[PDB]
Amino acid sequence: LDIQMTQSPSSLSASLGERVSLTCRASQEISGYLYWLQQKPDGTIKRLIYAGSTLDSGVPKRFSGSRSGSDYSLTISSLESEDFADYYCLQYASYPRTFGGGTKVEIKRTVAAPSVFIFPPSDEQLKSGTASVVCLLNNFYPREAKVQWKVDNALQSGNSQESVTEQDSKDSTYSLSSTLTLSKADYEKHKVYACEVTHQGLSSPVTKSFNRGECGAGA
Amino acid sequence: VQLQQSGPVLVKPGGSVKMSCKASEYTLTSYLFQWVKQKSGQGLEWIGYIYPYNGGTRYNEKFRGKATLTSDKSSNTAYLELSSLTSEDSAVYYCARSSMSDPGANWGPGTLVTVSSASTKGPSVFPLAPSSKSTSGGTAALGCLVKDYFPEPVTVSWNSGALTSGVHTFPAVLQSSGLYSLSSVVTVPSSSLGTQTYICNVNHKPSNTKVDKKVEP
Repeated sequence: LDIQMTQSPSSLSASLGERVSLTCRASQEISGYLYWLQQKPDGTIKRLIYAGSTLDSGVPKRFSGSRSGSDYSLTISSLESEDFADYYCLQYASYPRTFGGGTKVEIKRTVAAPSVFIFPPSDEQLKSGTASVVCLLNNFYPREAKVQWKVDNALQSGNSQESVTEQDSKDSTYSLSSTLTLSKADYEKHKVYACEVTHQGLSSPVTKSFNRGECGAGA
Repeated sequence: VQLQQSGPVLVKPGGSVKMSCKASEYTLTSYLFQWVKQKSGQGLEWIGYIYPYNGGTRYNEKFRGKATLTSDKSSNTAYLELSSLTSEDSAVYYCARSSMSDPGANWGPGTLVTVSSASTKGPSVFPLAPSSKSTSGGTAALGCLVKDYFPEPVTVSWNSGALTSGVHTFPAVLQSSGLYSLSSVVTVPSSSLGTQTYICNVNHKPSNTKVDKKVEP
């Protein structure tokens, strides 16, 4: 037994404002007892549709549900940045309850060059015995970005890690942090810390740096 | 519509854990509690249900009888107990209430369980101070580095939640030390720095730690 829920596509990309649709195929008759849910990046899960086409009272009219034979579909008429999330179907006609594999929605938007900022380690961390230098690439699009570290003009390798946020719920851009980790001793031994970033929205690579001697400001 | 669930927990392998789920309102009436499991980055999996009315329960065969569901009518609370824990059990667990009116009416926020031999450790919170090196136009970037904690998760808010626009809290990264680290950044008016205060509120429930760090220019 066990009703199989085949959801497609696994990943979906679309321009803001477009109408998109997700399909879920049931291996057995479920009599409209199909449920659609949304899981936002922060983990929040909410009911979108139930009974195949009934809209949750708290959800906007942009969301619609329909059925065609054993095919069930969720349609988002006008994509908004706030719609970035994973979507899953769930049948509740019988037990065990089964979910579709899920659909991840990717939002296409206009190119945006990142704003680049650099942060020296805080005195508080230094007292601890470590030094983290952070380079921030803020609000850019697309995801593709290259960040290189130079300490006193020497290319760095193997001492940094980058992290990227999911597309912003308000503007669908990405932000990225590149953290160069050094021992307090090694940080004190060098002076110029530079972050070089290359991005499609930028005409040429941008370099952001600071002189440990001048501190973070212009001392 | 907001179900309440117990907080995140670190548990050693071979042990057990019991989590709870209750409505934020008296609610009453006959309802059923459905439970769901989700490994990081993966999909949703049904665990089973507990029917307060008659104490009935049903479980997904995949859990090999390792999950036990119970409930307390008086407190309208449902419980999920997992036994003989393995790393397979590290995941987020959700509860949903159905039958009444709906059909998966309300969902809880989820409870993150981490199975590990490592001990809990609260984070150190360092400021990412705003300066000319993080200022462009009339906008300044600032933040907090939430370093060396275990296990996940940590929550970060700015000014008790009053500041949300422009906040970017990065995914935690596992360092070579076996501890997690992440930064939370936000952009604010460059002219506000002299008057407005900016404080990051960091909570690490697994170690019962909460720190508020004022970020100075």
